[PDB]
Order: sequence, then structure tokens, then C-alpha cells
Amino acid sequence: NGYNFFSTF
Amino acid sequence: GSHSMRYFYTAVSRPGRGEPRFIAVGYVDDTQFVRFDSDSASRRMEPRAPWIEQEGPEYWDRNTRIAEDNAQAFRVDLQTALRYYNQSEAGSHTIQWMHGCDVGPDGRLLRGYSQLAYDGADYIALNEDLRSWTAADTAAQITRRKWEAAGEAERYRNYVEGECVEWLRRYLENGKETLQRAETPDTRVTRHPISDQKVTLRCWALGFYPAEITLTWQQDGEDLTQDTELVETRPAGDGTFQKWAAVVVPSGQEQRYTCHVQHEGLPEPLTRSWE
Amino acid sequence: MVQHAPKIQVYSRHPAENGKPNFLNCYVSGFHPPEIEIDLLKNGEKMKAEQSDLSFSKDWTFYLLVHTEFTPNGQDEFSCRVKHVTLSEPQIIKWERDN
Repeated sequence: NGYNFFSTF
Repeated sequence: GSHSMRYFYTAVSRPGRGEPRFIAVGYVDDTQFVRFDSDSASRRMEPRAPWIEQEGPEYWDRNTRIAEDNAQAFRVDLQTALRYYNQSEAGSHTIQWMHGCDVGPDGRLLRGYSQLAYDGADYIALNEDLRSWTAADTAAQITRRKWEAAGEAERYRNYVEGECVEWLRRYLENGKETLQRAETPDTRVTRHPISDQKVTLRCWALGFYPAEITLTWQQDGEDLTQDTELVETRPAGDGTFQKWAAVVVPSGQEQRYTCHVQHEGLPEPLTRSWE
Repeated sequence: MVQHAPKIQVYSRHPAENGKPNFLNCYVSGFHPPEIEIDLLKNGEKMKAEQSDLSFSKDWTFYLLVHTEFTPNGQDEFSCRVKHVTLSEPQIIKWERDN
């Protein structure tokens, strides 16, 4: 399944 | 017989014209199994394969949440980039992200990847070691240092090594009905005379999986080094693919020309002539 | 500010037989930016077709497949109109059987 991406630019 | 799991994300800002649109698509090899779209009626993750709709309600709930959470991250990611590059708030802008994992012919993890792009241009990519990043410009380097402090590299590395690979084997096994068997191409050679002297021979390859194929023209059994008229491989629209290669030959001597097809579904390369 | 002109292919799922229900595909690839208008036209008329889910290739350029049911014949004129920022005018591409 999908991957959570918490950090941003 | 390498297999892959891939997720393609697209965030598009549209100033004045409402919220940024978010699209996510899931791929096992060349088969799309899952779909998210912000503009869609059902704001949830939707099945696209026969073997994926087997999964329970919580699966769809978590995967909706995952894409929905990613939607927020890229919303502010677009807002950050406008400031990095001193861009006007008026114009539309794009962020793309492709991540995933590959398993080897034995089953063991082969590769992991996570690449990003702003406005079509490379921005930041996880290195092949799954521990370091490569930034494209000075703004991406600011992003890099922030992600290294946040341990994002370590946090994705755990996913690819653990979850990603584990789910891939699962989908492959559940999907071996469609996924683990390559569809062998239907090949034919058609003849189209342009004038009394010369005639076009077209080599058709239809209804095949996976997408990868090589069509090679030969005269007298000798290969044609230079470019031949051909099209970029296109989907049939049912999971299978299509490609043709065409050569101009003098009328009457069509027997001297053979089409050489290379495909995974074929144990040995298939040779075709005008029937 | 990176712009790629679309690449169009208009074709059928199966070899076309006159009057025999088939699927008309318009395969638009290699374009950027992502927003694009793609219509399928029967005698210049807008057909209701389902667009596939947006994706891209390894050069970051997008691809879409717009497809619908159609009945292939010589009388009717089937095409795929595409609107894009890179395009000076909407370019319409005619469908041909012996593609």
C-alpha cells in the first residue's frame, strides 16, 4: 500500500 | 522477471480557479491497481484491478488517508516553492513525485526509489542507497537539509525494506491470475502498395503484456541498423499494448523481408513475414 | 516554466471492421504542463468518453488515454481534439483504420 510523507519543502 | 510497485503523484496549483488538484496512481509493473483524484466524486482511494478489490474496508480507509495526507503536504510544498523561487502567486505550478520498490527474480528486494520534480524540472531524489539525497538546486538543498534533520530518508528506507516489498509479493500472488503471466503479442504483417513500383509493409504487434517490446526489420535475414518508421508503444485500453513498424519495399520482393519480434512472453524471438 | 508539446495517437483497440463496435483510443503523451483539454469527436460532435488517470514518464512528461465506444465506418469522421498552452491552436487528429 501507499506511503505517508510527513516532512515538506 | 523483475517486478515493481510504483506510486505517481501530481499536485497542480490553480490560483483563482479553486484548490490545487491532486492525483495519485498505483502501479504493479504496467498494471494500474489503485486511483486517487481530488476532483473525483468519491474523494476516496478507488480500485482499478480485479485482485485489489479483494482488500478490506480498513485498507481503503488508510490508503485514502495516506493520499489525503500527502495532498496536504504537497499543498504547502507548492506554497513553499513559490517563495523559494520568488514566483508570482498568479501562475499555475506543478509538483511530481514517483516512489516505489522492486523485487528480484528470487523475490528479494532489488531497488527502492523516491524522486521529485517542480515544474517538470528535477528537484530532489533519494539516492540508490536509500540513505542520502541529491538536490538539484539551492532551493532543493534547503529542502534536503530539512529532510535529513527530519530523518525522512531513514523513514522511507524502513517502508521500502519492510512494507513496500511485503505488499508487492502479496499483490503479485493475488494477481498471478493477470500479473505473473505475460501476454504474448499477436503479430501480423500487412501490405499496402503506394505505387506500382513500391509497397509499404507494416509489422503489427497487438494485445501484449508487459509494455516492453522490440520490433526489428530484416532484409534477406540481415538487420536494419538505421531508424525505421515506427510508433511509440500505446495502450489498447484493456491492459494490453500495441506497436507497429513499417518499411518501404519494392513490389514483388516482399519475401526478402522479415520482422523480428522480441518479447518477454516469447521464450524465443518470433519471426514474421507477409502471409 | 518547462513546456512540452503533446504527442497524439488516434487508433482502435481491435482492427476496425465496418459497423462492428470497437473502442476509439486517443493517446496523448509527452506533454507539460499537466492541464489539458482532450475531446473525442464524431462528425465534430463531442462524445462522452472516460479519461484515464493522469501519470508521467521518466522525463517527467505526462500521459493520458481518452477512450470511448465507437462504430468504425467510412461515412463518419472520428477525431481527437487537444487543447494545450504549447499549442497555438487546438489541433485535431483524424482517425484512420489501416493506422
